[PDB]
Amino acid sequence: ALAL
Amino acid sequence: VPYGVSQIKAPALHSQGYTGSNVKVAVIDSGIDSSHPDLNVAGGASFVPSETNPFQDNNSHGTHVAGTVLAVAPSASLYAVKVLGADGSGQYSWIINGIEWAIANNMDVINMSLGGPSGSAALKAAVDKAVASGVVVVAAAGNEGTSGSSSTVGYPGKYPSVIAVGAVDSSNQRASFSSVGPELDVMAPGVSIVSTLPGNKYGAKSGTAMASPHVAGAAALILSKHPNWTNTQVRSSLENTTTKLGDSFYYGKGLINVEAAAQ
Repeated sequence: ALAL
Repeated sequence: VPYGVSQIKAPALHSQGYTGSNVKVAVIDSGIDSSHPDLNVAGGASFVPSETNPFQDNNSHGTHVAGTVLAVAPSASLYAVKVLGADGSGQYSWIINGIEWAIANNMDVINMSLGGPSGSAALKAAVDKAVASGVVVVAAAGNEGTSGSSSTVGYPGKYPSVIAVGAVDSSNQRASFSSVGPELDVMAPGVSIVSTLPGNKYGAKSGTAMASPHVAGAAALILSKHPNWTNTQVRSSLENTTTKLGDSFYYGKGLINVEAAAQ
Protein backbone atom coordinates (compact mmCIF):
# COMPACT_ATOMS: atom_id res chain seq x y z
CA ALA A 1 0.00 0.00 0.00
CA LEU A 2 0.99 3.45 -1.20
CA ALA A 3 -0.11 7.06 -0.68
CA LEU A 4 -2.76 8.27 -3.09
CA VAL B 1 -12.89 28.07 1.80
CA PRO B 2 -10.97 26.32 -0.99
CA TYR B 3 -12.81 25.53 -4.27
CA GLY B 4 -13.53 21.88 -3.51
CA VAL B 5 -15.48 22.88 -0.35
CA SER B 6 -17.85 25.05 -2.44
CA GLN B 7 -17.99 22.44 -5.20
CA ILE B 8 -19.38 19.77 -2.85
CA LYS B 9 -21.87 22.28 -1.40
CA ALA B 10 -20.34 22.27 2.10
CA PRO B 11 -20.85 25.97 2.90
CA ALA B 12 -24.63 25.59 2.76
CA LEU B 13 -24.44 23.28 5.75
CA HIS B 14 -21.93 25.39 7.69
CA SER B 15 -24.39 28.32 7.61
CA GLN B 16 -27.32 26.20 8.82
CA GLY B 17 -25.21 25.09 11.78
CA TYR B 18 -23.73 21.80 10.51
CA THR B 19 -20.00 21.50 10.81
CA GLY B 20 -19.40 17.87 11.81
CA SER B 21 -19.53 18.38 15.60
CA ASN B 22 -19.17 15.28 17.74
CA VAL B 23 -18.01 13.19 14.75
CA LYS B 24 -14.83 11.12 15.11
CA VAL B 25 -12.85 10.81 11.86
CA ALA B 26 -9.71 8.71 11.60
CA VAL B 27 -7.12 9.62 8.98
CA ILE B 28 -5.31 6.36 8.12
CA ASP B 29 -2.25 7.95 6.50
CA SER B 30 1.39 9.07 7.17
CA GLY B 31 0.39 10.81 10.38
CA ILE B 32 -0.86 14.31 10.96
CA ASP B 33 1.29 17.29 11.90
CA SER B 34 -0.65 18.23 15.03
CA SER B 35 1.70 21.22 15.50
CA HIS B 36 -0.07 23.02 12.66
CA PRO B 37 -1.98 25.94 14.22
CA ASP B 38 -5.07 25.20 12.19
CA LEU B 39 -5.10 21.46 12.89
CA ASN B 40 -6.74 20.08 16.01
CA VAL B 41 -5.77 16.41 16.27
CA ALA B 42 -7.74 14.74 19.11
CA GLY B 43 -5.69 11.54 19.37
CA GLY B 44 -4.24 8.64 17.40
CA ALA B 45 -1.76 5.78 17.15
CA SER B 46 1.12 4.60 15.00
CA PHE B 47 1.50 1.11 13.53
CA VAL B 48 4.79 1.95 11.78
CA PRO B 49 7.42 0.20 13.92
CA SER B 50 10.15 2.61 12.90
CA GLU B 51 7.91 5.71 13.34
CA THR B 52 6.51 5.82 16.85
CA ASN B 53 4.82 9.20 16.59
CA PRO B 54 1.45 9.49 14.90
CA PHE B 55 1.60 13.25 15.39
CA GLN B 56 4.68 13.58 13.20
CA ASP B 57 4.19 13.62 9.44
CA ASN B 58 7.49 12.88 7.71
CA ASN B 59 5.79 12.67 4.29
CA SER B 60 3.31 15.55 4.16
CA HIS B 61 0.50 13.23 2.95
CA GLY B 62 -1.51 12.77 6.13
CA THR B 63 -1.37 16.49 7.08
CA HIS B 64 -2.73 17.55 3.69
CA VAL B 65 -5.47 14.87 3.89
CA ALA B 66 -6.46 15.88 7.47
CA GLY B 67 -6.61 19.53 6.38
CA THR B 68 -9.23 18.59 3.78
CA VAL B 69 -11.47 16.82 6.32
CA LEU B 70 -11.32 19.91 8.53
CA ALA B 71 -12.20 22.38 5.79
CA VAL B 72 -15.32 20.31 4.95
CA ALA B 73 -16.09 19.38 8.62
CA PRO B 74 -14.46 21.99 10.81
CA SER B 75 -15.95 20.83 14.15
CA ALA B 76 -15.01 17.14 13.62
CA SER B 77 -12.68 15.24 15.97
CA LEU B 78 -9.63 14.18 13.98
CA TYR B 79 -7.63 11.08 14.80
CA ALA B 80 -4.25 10.32 13.31
CA VAL B 81 -3.68 6.68 12.41
CA LYS B 82 -0.06 6.30 11.28
CA VAL B 83 0.12 3.41 8.83
CA LEU B 84 2.46 4.88 6.22
CA GLY B 85 6.10 5.91 6.77
CA ALA B 86 8.11 8.83 5.37
CA ASP B 87 8.27 7.20 1.96
CA GLY B 88 4.46 7.02 1.52
CA SER B 89 4.45 3.22 1.60
CA GLY B 90 2.96 0.96 4.25
CA GLN B 91 2.42 -2.68 5.07
CA TYR B 92 -1.01 -4.33 4.77
CA SER B 93 -0.67 -5.40 8.39
CA TRP B 94 0.00 -1.81 9.54
CA ILE B 95 -3.13 -0.78 7.66
CA ILE B 96 -5.20 -3.65 9.19
CA ASN B 97 -4.03 -2.54 12.64
CA GLY B 98 -5.10 1.04 11.80
CA ILE B 99 -8.59 -0.20 10.76
CA GLU B 100 -8.79 -2.24 14.01
CA TRP B 101 -7.76 0.69 16.16
CA ALA B 102 -10.51 2.82 14.53
CA ILE B 103 -13.15 0.15 15.30
CA ALA B 104 -12.01 -0.35 18.91
CA ASN B 105 -11.78 3.44 19.30
CA ASN B 106 -15.36 4.14 18.20
CA MET B 107 -14.52 6.06 15.03
CA ASP B 108 -17.49 7.35 13.02
CA VAL B 109 -15.54 7.82 9.77
CA ILE B 110 -12.40 6.17 8.41
CA ASN B 111 -10.47 7.92 5.67
CA MET B 112 -8.03 5.87 3.60
CA SER B 113 -6.27 8.17 1.09
CA LEU B 114 -4.21 5.09 0.22
CA GLY B 115 -4.34 2.11 -2.15
CA GLY B 116 -2.55 -0.95 -3.49
CA PRO B 117 -2.78 -3.04 -6.64
CA SER B 118 -3.51 -6.33 -4.89
CA GLY B 119 -5.89 -7.28 -2.10
CA SER B 120 -5.89 -9.68 0.81
CA ALA B 121 -8.48 -11.68 2.75
CA ALA B 122 -7.25 -9.93 5.93
CA LEU B 123 -7.75 -6.58 4.19
CA LYS B 124 -11.34 -7.34 3.19
CA ALA B 125 -12.19 -8.85 6.62
CA ALA B 126 -10.95 -5.63 8.29
CA VAL B 127 -12.89 -3.21 6.05
CA ASP B 128 -16.01 -5.40 6.13
CA LYS B 129 -15.64 -5.52 9.94
CA ALA B 130 -15.54 -1.67 10.06
CA VAL B 131 -18.80 -1.62 8.13
CA ALA B 132 -20.39 -4.26 10.44
CA SER B 133 -19.35 -1.98 13.34
CA GLY B 134 -21.04 1.11 11.91
CA VAL B 135 -18.03 3.07 10.59
CA VAL B 136 -18.35 4.99 7.27
CA VAL B 137 -15.27 3.74 5.31
CA VAL B 138 -13.89 6.11 2.69
CA ALA B 139 -10.97 5.41 0.36
CA ALA B 140 -9.42 6.94 -2.77
CA ALA B 141 -10.12 5.05 -6.01
CA GLY B 142 -6.47 5.22 -6.99
CA ASN B 143 -4.35 7.08 -9.54
CA GLU B 144 -4.10 4.38 -12.17
CA GLY B 145 -5.56 6.09 -15.22
CA THR B 146 -7.24 3.73 -17.74
CA SER B 147 -6.59 0.11 -18.83
CA GLY B 148 -8.96 -0.27 -21.77
CA SER B 149 -12.01 -1.96 -20.26
CA SER B 150 -10.34 -3.06 -17.04
CA SER B 151 -10.93 -1.71 -13.54
CA THR B 152 -8.03 0.44 -12.34
CA VAL B 153 -9.46 0.82 -8.80
CA GLY B 154 -7.03 -0.15 -6.05
CA TYR B 155 -7.67 -1.84 -2.70
CA PRO B 156 -9.27 -1.20 -0.19
CA GLY B 157 -11.33 0.99 -2.54
CA LYS B 158 -12.17 -1.88 -4.91
CA TYR B 159 -14.16 -3.54 -2.12
CA PRO B 160 -17.92 -2.97 -2.04
CA SER B 161 -18.00 -2.11 1.70
CA VAL B 162 -15.61 0.78 0.97
CA ILE B 163 -16.72 4.00 -0.75
CA ALA B 164 -14.38 4.40 -3.73
CA VAL B 165 -13.70 8.06 -4.44
CA GLY B 166 -12.36 9.27 -7.79
CA ALA B 167 -11.17 12.70 -8.91
CA VAL B 168 -12.72 15.67 -10.60
CA ASP B 169 -11.29 19.16 -11.24
CA SER B 170 -13.05 22.50 -10.62
CA SER B 171 -14.84 21.94 -13.94
CA ASN B 172 -16.55 18.68 -12.93
CA GLN B 173 -14.20 16.85 -15.32
CA ARG B 174 -12.51 13.53 -14.54
CA ALA B 175 -8.79 13.87 -13.78
CA SER B 176 -6.60 11.89 -16.18
CA PHE B 177 -5.05 9.98 -13.29
CA SER B 178 -8.37 8.92 -11.74
CA SER B 179 -8.90 5.17 -11.42
CA VAL B 180 -11.88 3.78 -13.27
CA GLY B 181 -14.24 0.83 -12.97
CA PRO B 182 -17.52 -0.62 -11.80
CA GLU B 183 -16.19 -0.20 -8.26
CA LEU B 184 -15.96 3.61 -8.47
CA ASP B 185 -18.61 5.05 -6.21
CA VAL B 186 -18.35 8.85 -6.15
CA MET B 187 -16.42 11.83 -7.51
CA ALA B 188 -14.89 14.60 -5.37
CA PRO B 189 -12.39 17.38 -6.13
CA GLY B 190 -8.87 16.14 -6.41
CA VAL B 191 -7.01 18.45 -8.82
CA SER B 192 -4.70 21.03 -7.16
CA ILE B 193 -6.14 20.85 -3.68
CA VAL B 194 -4.74 23.55 -1.45
CA SER B 195 -4.48 22.30 2.13
CA THR B 196 -2.38 22.11 5.27
CA LEU B 197 1.27 21.11 5.11
CA PRO B 198 3.62 20.22 7.96
CA GLY B 199 5.35 23.06 9.76
CA ASN B 200 2.69 25.76 9.34
CA LYS B 201 2.49 25.45 5.55
CA TYR B 202 -0.18 25.11 2.86
CA GLY B 203 0.24 23.74 -0.63
CA ALA B 204 -1.51 22.11 -3.56
CA LYS B 205 -1.63 18.37 -4.05
CA SER B 206 -3.33 16.35 -6.78
CA GLY B 207 -4.73 12.80 -6.61
CA THR B 208 -7.54 10.63 -5.29
CA ALA B 209 -5.97 11.12 -1.82
CA MET B 210 -7.32 14.68 -2.04
CA ALA B 211 -10.78 13.62 -3.26
CA SER B 212 -11.42 11.07 -0.48
CA PRO B 213 -11.26 13.49 2.54
CA HIS B 214 -13.95 15.63 0.87
CA VAL B 215 -16.28 12.59 1.15
CA ALA B 216 -14.95 11.63 4.61
CA GLY B 217 -15.67 15.29 5.51
CA ALA B 218 -19.09 15.19 3.82
CA ALA B 219 -20.00 12.08 5.82
CA ALA B 220 -19.17 13.94 9.06
CA LEU B 221 -21.39 16.83 7.91
CA ILE B 222 -24.37 14.40 7.49
CA LEU B 223 -23.74 12.75 10.91
CA SER B 224 -23.77 16.24 12.52
CA LYS B 225 -27.19 16.89 11.04
CA HIS B 226 -28.50 13.31 11.43
CA PRO B 227 -26.84 11.85 14.53
CA ASN B 228 -29.18 8.87 14.47
CA TRP B 229 -28.29 7.76 10.92
CA THR B 230 -26.38 4.60 10.12
CA ASN B 231 -23.25 4.36 7.95
CA THR B 232 -25.57 2.67 5.41
CA GLN B 233 -27.90 5.65 5.58
CA VAL B 234 -24.97 8.13 5.18
CA ARG B 235 -23.52 6.30 2.19
CA SER B 236 -26.90 5.98 0.42
CA SER B 237 -27.56 9.65 1.08
CA LEU B 238 -24.25 10.55 -0.57
CA GLU B 239 -24.54 8.23 -3.56
CA ASN B 240 -28.24 8.85 -4.22
CA THR B 241 -28.04 12.68 -4.22
CA THR B 242 -25.02 13.20 -6.48
CA THR B 243 -24.62 15.53 -9.43
CA LYS B 244 -24.57 13.10 -12.34
CA LEU B 245 -21.45 13.47 -14.49
CA GLY B 246 -20.68 11.10 -17.42
CA ASP B 247 -20.65 7.29 -17.46
CA SER B 248 -20.52 5.34 -14.20
CA PHE B 249 -17.32 3.51 -15.14
CA TYR B 250 -15.55 6.88 -15.20
CA TYR B 251 -17.55 8.91 -12.69
CA GLY B 252 -19.55 6.35 -10.64
CA LYS B 253 -22.72 8.08 -9.44
CA GLY B 254 -21.19 11.55 -10.06
CA LEU B 255 -20.23 14.44 -7.79
CA ILE B 256 -21.23 14.39 -4.14
CA ASN B 257 -23.72 17.03 -2.96
CA VAL B 258 -23.44 17.48 0.79
CA GLU B 259 -26.47 19.81 0.79
CA ALA B 260 -28.78 17.31 -0.94
CA ALA B 261 -27.32 14.41 1.07
CA ALA B 262 -28.17 16.06 4.38
CA GLN B 263 -31.89 16.44 3.59
